[PDB]
Amino acid sequence: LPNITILATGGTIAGENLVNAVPQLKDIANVKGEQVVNIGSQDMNDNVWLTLAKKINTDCDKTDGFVITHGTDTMEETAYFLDLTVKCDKPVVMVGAMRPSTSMSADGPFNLYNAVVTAADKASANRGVLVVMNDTVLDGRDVTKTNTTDVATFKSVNYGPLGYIHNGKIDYQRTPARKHTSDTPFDVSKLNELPKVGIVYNYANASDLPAKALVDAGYDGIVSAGVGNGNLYKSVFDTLATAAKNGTAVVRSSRVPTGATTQDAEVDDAKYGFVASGTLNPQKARVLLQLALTQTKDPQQIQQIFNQY
Amino acid sequence: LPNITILATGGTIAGGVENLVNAVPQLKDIANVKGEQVVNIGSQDMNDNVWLTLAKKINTDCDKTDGFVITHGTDTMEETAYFLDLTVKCDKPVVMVGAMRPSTSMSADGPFNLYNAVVTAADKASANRGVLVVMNDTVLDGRDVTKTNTTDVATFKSVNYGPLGYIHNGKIDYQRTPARKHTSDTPFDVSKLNELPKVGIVYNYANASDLPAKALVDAGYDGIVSAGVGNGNLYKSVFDTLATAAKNGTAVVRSSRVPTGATTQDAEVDDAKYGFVASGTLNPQKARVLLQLALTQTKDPQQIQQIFNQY
Amino acid sequence: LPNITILATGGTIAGGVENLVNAVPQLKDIANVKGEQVVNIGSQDMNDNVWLTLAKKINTDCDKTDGFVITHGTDTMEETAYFLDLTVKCDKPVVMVGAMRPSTSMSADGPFNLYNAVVTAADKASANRGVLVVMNDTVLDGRDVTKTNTTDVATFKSVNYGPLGYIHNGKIDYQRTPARKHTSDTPFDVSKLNELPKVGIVYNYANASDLPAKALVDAGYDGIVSAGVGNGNLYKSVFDTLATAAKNGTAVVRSSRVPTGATTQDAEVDDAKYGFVASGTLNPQKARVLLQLALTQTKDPQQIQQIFNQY
Amino acid sequence: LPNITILATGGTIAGENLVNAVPQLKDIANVKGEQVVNIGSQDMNDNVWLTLAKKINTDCDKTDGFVITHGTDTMEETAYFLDLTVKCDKPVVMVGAMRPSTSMSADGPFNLYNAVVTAADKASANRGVLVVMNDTVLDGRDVTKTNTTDVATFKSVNYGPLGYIHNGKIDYQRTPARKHTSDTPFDVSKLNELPKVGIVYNYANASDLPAKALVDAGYDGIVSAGVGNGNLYKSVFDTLATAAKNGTAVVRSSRVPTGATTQDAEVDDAKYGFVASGTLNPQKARVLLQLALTQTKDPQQIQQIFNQY
Repeated sequence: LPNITILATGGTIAGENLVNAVPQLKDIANVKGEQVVNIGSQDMNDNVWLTLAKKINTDCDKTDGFVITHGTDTMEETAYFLDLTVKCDKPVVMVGAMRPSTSMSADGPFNLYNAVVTAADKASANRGVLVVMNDTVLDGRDVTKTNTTDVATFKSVNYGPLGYIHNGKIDYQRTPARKHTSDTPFDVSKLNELPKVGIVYNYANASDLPAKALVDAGYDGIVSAGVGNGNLYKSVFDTLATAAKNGTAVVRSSRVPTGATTQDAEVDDAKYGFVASGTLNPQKARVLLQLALTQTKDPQQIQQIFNQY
Repeated sequence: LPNITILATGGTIAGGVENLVNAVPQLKDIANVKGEQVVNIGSQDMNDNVWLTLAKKINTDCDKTDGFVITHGTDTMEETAYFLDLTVKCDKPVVMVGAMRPSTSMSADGPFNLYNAVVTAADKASANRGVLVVMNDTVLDGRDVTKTNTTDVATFKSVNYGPLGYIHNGKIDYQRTPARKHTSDTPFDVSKLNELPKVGIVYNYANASDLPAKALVDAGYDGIVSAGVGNGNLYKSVFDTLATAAKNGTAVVRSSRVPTGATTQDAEVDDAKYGFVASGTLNPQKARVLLQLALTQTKDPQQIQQIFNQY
Repeated sequence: LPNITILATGGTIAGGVENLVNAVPQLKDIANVKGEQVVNIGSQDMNDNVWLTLAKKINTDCDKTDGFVITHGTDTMEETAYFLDLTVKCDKPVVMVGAMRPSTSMSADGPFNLYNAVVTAADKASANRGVLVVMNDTVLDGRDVTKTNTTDVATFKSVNYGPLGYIHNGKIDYQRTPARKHTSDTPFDVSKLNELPKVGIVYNYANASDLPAKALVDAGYDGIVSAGVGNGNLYKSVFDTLATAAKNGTAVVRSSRVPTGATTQDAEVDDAKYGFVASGTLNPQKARVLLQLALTQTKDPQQIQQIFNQY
Repeated sequence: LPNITILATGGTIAGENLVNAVPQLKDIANVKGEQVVNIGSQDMNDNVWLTLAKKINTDCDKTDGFVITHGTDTMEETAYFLDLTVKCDKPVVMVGAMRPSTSMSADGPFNLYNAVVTAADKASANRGVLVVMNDTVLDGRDVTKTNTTDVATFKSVNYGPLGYIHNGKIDYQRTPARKHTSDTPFDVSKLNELPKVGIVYNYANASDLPAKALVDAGYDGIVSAGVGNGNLYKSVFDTLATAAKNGTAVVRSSRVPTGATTQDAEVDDAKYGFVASGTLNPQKARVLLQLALTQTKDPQQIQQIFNQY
């Protein structure tokens, strides 16, 4: 049976003695566990992302597959960052739990089994970094937390899941078209920090003060959580238009939960030097802007990255 | 037929210039329609002054007509409808309507949208249901309704509690009504008010900077709404700034960036400890609306929290 | 604490044998729970006799307890809840609950589901809302609720009008109530009844055979529900058989195979011409329920149509 | 500009003078139209399906792409049948309209443009037969009518869309994994009828009489619209179990709108000689059972077809 390595970033999701908390694991894989860090995923950050990507890239030859236990609140961010930076061609399957392991009908035990199932399936390779939640296999790019409490909260709300899991078997009927893992230029192996990218929210009577404080602090890039198709309130627009011209990378995304922020529709991106996020929501667009800045600062080149990854 | 007043806030959503009665001629089958332009703005530039203008105007002219319809851009229609859901005291229907396609485009949605919005505003059964949004054959309550997709004509959905009724052939089969107190049944009164408490929104995400939150406390904002992660949780740096702010006067409301579901009281964050308010199903721009109006009522977090549980 | 009665119709949905009080021990924090097995069947074998048993039992024992909870298989829980939504005359809460995972499996959902179903049945605020289904932290009205996915623990959704409230930490934030008349407010009375009118369902699709519909008219069925296509439209052969049937006594209800949305009156099919009834948002198995009970009230299509517009 | 051939099966959806009903078509393609038949799609049937597949296969060399105007009520059935029987490698794009062409804010004009856009995109080839509705590109297998009146009713409810259409451009991020068009054995070129397959509905107190009438009439195959994961009411089960043994092909699908009817879960398919429909809903499962019967009658061989197509 396959060797699967579970990497923990926080508290347990089942019951390392995960094999005894969920004993059916041993029937389908030889499982070992390492505790890379122990934090709540709302405090997730750049430092954790780099050592995770380094650890998976380094240990790729020792194992057949990676399962990562992670909190749910930012799992969709870490999955996309790894989706872009992992160079290992074995499956990397992220999993968490919407109910705590010691509460009634806890979801983590079965989620973990299914995560392991997915990570040991030979059909799972070459589909990029995955998230396995509620009997479903979702790609790291599009998967997002959809509901604040529901066990079924994780959905790929724009293009759908890759496969459903029934009785330890996976019917895979899709694979992500955007370039992932190996197909990307991004290499973080020797980086110790990551370009500073903040996110500002748009609303009625919106303040430019948040955007201005990131401009003042010399942030390399800003992501706008626009309204509608990536639209900005006039104050925020002016502040970010100014900032664009003097070298800040500005990416128009949207607060709207589904749908692309499209190029040349509402906003002359070419005129102002902006970048349209596509279907990347603000926190997802941040992850790609961070990595884009490490290869080029040119707004047209970043846009092409946003259309390719 | 009933008398219905159209209040435009921007460009026209139906073509073929405030006089939409020629653009959708079958409006005269259902109502006697008159129109005024109150402002003319892209909704992405919506603001407190427009909000106060709409509410005072509806409250004053209530006796003059049987119902209103407000044409509004879609980017922020969800914030305006909830603002009005809480300030309008006219018992008559107030239906907001927009268009996800330009009025000059193929299969422009505005003409049928406005038609259905007049149906709704003239329907006898549309009363006491609060301020409404009518889009794509659907009647939506002003609280729960939100813009779900960046481009889709079906974007507007009441994602937590569902719609109030569907509209087929100019008739509505209502089957729900918002149980939260609205319009008349609130204490919020803007009739003598000229400005609104300053309330900003801050986003949470991995490696989130405290700078945006600091700047709004440094500017002396009266409230801050957090677009938290998960069940309204907060990144470390942002937690520290907002916990400070909460004790030194600022009213902090914990909402969530997640598009559906409640931010509940003391799920994990101890709200009573830090003096926080949980928003419930109110997303960050919805929560800003109610906090703004609550701040005109009180400054104490425990009674702002009662307001978020009632309205 | 309130007294709550569990009525089981099949296997146990929570383990660790009618006595579920040991399987979910925290039930004693919220209610005093007693249980009876009334039948023991896989829900795929649900039938009129079980339905009449449940309704008479609830109606007779109403005085004996403060609320019921019914454990039921998920395959047909949506038909039983709507049947009871129309026949139960007990004013007290009736909450149905099931499990999409076997009780012996990893992350079995039954134990927390039953817990939440007792919360709901004991909640004072759960009254007069009609017969309920509680699944996956959600309270759903008995009319609109349907099984949406073959396997998902979140399968049960009120797909046309949304849920009534969400359940967090044993409290419910109700925000809607079904406006359609239910329970006490109906005329349907099964207290003296021993059987139900025979009502079958027939499917529509391209190149559909008339044979299934013919066989139920040949068997003398009292009603036939059509799972039409689109807005309750009918394949040619099936149209002809059912139009014949409608005039020669048989009551035909046009519903739709499409999982959401109303089959409306005279969208395209001239219902008054052929003597048809349109089902509204009632899917084919929901429509069978109401037609069955309407046939015990009357046989005339125009007044069956009023019933489909009221209940 | 590409040559696109519009094939009409019923009434117009815009306004052959479709070029003058929607004049923006001429800017993006050279369009001609033929009226293959004129019926309401609720009366759609086997005869129409065969001549359509024959016509598309025959005329494949004359044009660059096919657009088919079709009623909405059965569009999801015809799209999957063609998805399995078209041998032409140019795009075949089905489109209809949820609002009539002469009513306010009619959807057919813009749907038709987008259908033409999709049919002329070189990126659309090799994705099987498509359905284009409400700015979305959906694969013929999974696409289904979701709502009785909504313009947005057509959704791929299990695996998601292939791409979204904005301003005449398509971001394709998925392609169907199941075998389609050329990759299938099915060839209808010389067939003049198709094996008889009926569908029976399951519910509480369900009658076996419908199933029995199709058994009596010697139907080659039955599709069960089960309850839950493909479950049958005891009468229907017995009738179909008997029928299975004496040569009828029985396929367990489900009335439930999303989710697979999976093998060996609720029902011993091997014991009774049944076939599990997977994610094919009853009307979709009928289309594959019809075509499966033309290559083999063996329940195990049909099951493998249901796992491959």
